[PDB]
Amino acid sequence: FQVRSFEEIKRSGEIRIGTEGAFPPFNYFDERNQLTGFEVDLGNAIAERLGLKPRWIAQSFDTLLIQLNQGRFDFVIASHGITEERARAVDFTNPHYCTGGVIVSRKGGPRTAKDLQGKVVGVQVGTTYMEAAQKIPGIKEVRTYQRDPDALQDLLAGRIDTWITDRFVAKEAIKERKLENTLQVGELVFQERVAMAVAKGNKSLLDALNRALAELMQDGTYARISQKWFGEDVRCK
Ligand SMILES: NCCSC[C@H](N)C(=O)O
Repeated sequence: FQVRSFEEIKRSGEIRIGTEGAFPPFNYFDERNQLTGFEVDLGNAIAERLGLKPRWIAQSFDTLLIQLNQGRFDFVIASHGITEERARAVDFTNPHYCTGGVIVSRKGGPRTAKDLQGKVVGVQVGTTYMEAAQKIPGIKEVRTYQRDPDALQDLLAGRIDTWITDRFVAKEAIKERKLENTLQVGELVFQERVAMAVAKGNKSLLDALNRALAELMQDGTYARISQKWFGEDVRCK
């Protein structure tokens, strides 16, 4: 536990990276129990460009920014949307992708924010999806989940009417589980820029991560990794 500058991380030869591991296809443990996903490939490429061995630490999502500030990891890459409140708490890099939150229901279920009046909505705790659900008037209940996939299970089970989540995670879950005929993606409720985070005031590491990200976007690495995971370039445009 310590906030380490880039020079300090450099000499140790290793960088500790905090992530969640329950958010496919961004960061998740695969079927042979190895951490992977778009963010893991990116985090690895960044570490490699900076000459560092990555050490990944997977923790509950809602704990990540707090533990980062306590120095448990040097940076976090775990699909954090930039918000006013979070940007005070931690220092965000330039965004490593752009996305938005979407309504997903069973077929015939709610499609828009207006449709959610009198409805039960499922969201992951500590997320921008939760924050957004709290601002939509007339929702009967906002059920909170430790892990986003547990909200999807409850939607499939009929225990919630609607799951609010990331558009790429919704799209992939439907493909993966062959749910094209059971779920429908509704309105895009908000857009967000998603970024890596450093402990507040760690401007040394912040500069290094920004530099490596910009270098990956220029040299083709970012494109290759985005194409691998999404078949398209998901950078902020
Ligand atoms: N690894 C799980 C992260 S889900 C993050 C969501 N976009 C948010 O910004 O709250």
